[PDB]
Amino acid sequence: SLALSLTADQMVSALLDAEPPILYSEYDPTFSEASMMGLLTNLADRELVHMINWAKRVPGFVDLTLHDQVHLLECAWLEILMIGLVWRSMEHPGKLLFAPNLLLDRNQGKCVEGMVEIFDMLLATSSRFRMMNLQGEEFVCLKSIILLNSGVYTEKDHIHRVLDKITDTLIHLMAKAGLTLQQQHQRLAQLLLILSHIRHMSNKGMEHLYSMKCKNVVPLSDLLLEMLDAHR
Amino acid sequence: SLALSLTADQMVSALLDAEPPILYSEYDPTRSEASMMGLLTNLADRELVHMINWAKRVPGFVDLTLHDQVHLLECAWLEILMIGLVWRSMEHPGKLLFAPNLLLDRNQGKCVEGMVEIFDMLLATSSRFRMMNLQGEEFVCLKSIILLNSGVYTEEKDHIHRVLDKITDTLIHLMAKAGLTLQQQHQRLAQLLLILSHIRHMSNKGMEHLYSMKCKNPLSDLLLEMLDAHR
Amino acid sequence: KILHRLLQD
Amino acid sequence: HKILHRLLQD
Ligand SMILES: Oc1ccc(/C(=N\c2ccccc2Cl)c2ccc(O)cc2O)cc1
Ligand SMILES: Oc1ccc(/C(=N\c2ccccc2Cl)c2ccc(O)cc2O)cc1
Repeated sequence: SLALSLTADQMVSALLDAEPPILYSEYDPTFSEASMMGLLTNLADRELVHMINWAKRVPGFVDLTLHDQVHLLECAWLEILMIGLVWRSMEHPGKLLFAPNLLLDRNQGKCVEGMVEIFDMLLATSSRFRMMNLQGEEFVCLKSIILLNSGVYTEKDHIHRVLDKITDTLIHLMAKAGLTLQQQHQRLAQLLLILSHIRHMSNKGMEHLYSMKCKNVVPLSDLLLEMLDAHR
Repeated sequence: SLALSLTADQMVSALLDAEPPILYSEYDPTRSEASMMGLLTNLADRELVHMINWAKRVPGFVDLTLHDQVHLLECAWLEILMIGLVWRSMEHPGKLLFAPNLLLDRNQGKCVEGMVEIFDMLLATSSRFRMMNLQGEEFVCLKSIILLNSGVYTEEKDHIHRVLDKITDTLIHLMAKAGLTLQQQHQRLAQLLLILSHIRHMSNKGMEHLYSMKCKNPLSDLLLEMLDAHR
Repeated sequence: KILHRLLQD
Repeated sequence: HKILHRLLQD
């Protein structure tokens, strides 16, 4: 497994190059409950295709069986979409940048039931990222950690060995940025604790999506349905 | 502001002394779905009272307002119960020690709908703790982290972050004392905190299940208030 | 609220 | 099988 052989710099470099593109939403401005969830479902369905190919580039992910890869993506897919959201929305306080042509605030989420709560949580996460001055190299580490950790409790040593490698990478980045030893394990702790909130927001998102599937208040795509039926 | 002044050893001491008792169930060897969930609900209801008084002893918690204290518990109560479960179940492989007189395996959870999934996840968490050889000192640290972290995103909020960083230093201090290398300290710290993501996941799934059998029939008046604090 | 009460007793 | 299997192989 070449993933374990990578240096911290080689780890960061591989993850930065693997980054999915920032996709755009469908155009012609004008927001109803149907139109909003329509755009987001469309947007997510397209991001999933890049995510899957991004996951293949995450060091160590290819070493897993096909079944394991499926399961890890099925568990983490909404988390990964969400941490992407709060990251690119970072320098837009009070706003969520779903797409460069789709910037939403808390007021917009209210036109959909139970959407305001998840919005406020996402905004809070983004504000947390902004407060910590999260770096891109840290972000791509967190995202990959989410991919490998979120489903690993449902071979196994390999994922743990890769998880430790990314930890070393995060510490290396911080030590390079001049952080003291104490500042390194505090910041590491602060970062990983966010993943608990991201997990929570995902779970809340899943409920909402399963809700609108049992209401037809937007038609989900066939790939998005399969991802959702994995959390039934 | 005494929480920020505690040394790492004084931190661990305070947390250990604050530990709630291990309560017994009303398990009285009959041979059902109703009975099992009734026992667990009754147990959880009694554990909550100890959890509330335990939360008071967690350094820094008292400094928060009443509304903040309420919200932090309303968020994390099932997480805390669950990490307590997997911890006392640690050296009972394949079993869940809800109480000293209530030890269950995966076969029992099947007599309740959707209960199997949560059971296996709890079993896996306990197996993970066992593999890591988790210490009591590390456990009481994680538990208090859960309390302060699980609802901090819903001049004050900086205090929680200051205390959270304090517990982090404590964890590292524990590991450095155990002879772990600086690389091993970082890695283990990460491994521990990553568990909390799964504990959060198990909690959320648990809430769904409890919210299900609620409007399907009997939860206690305290456990209802804790449940209406979510969805 | 029961929780608010027990948090004071 | 599922779509995810195909996208992970293609
Ligand atoms: O059908 C869907 C699926 C996902 C979302 C969504 N998130 C949610 C998912 C469920 C409930 C609420 C939200 Cl905000 C989301 C989409 C794209 C993206 O880059 C980031 C995202 O967070 C939207 C529609
Ligand atoms: O009404 C309830 C509340 C909680 C549980 C339970 N956990 C669950 C909560 C929801 C679903 C499934 C489970 Cl196993 C639990 C109870 C006590 C304890 O020390 C640890 C626990 O994990 C049980 C009944």
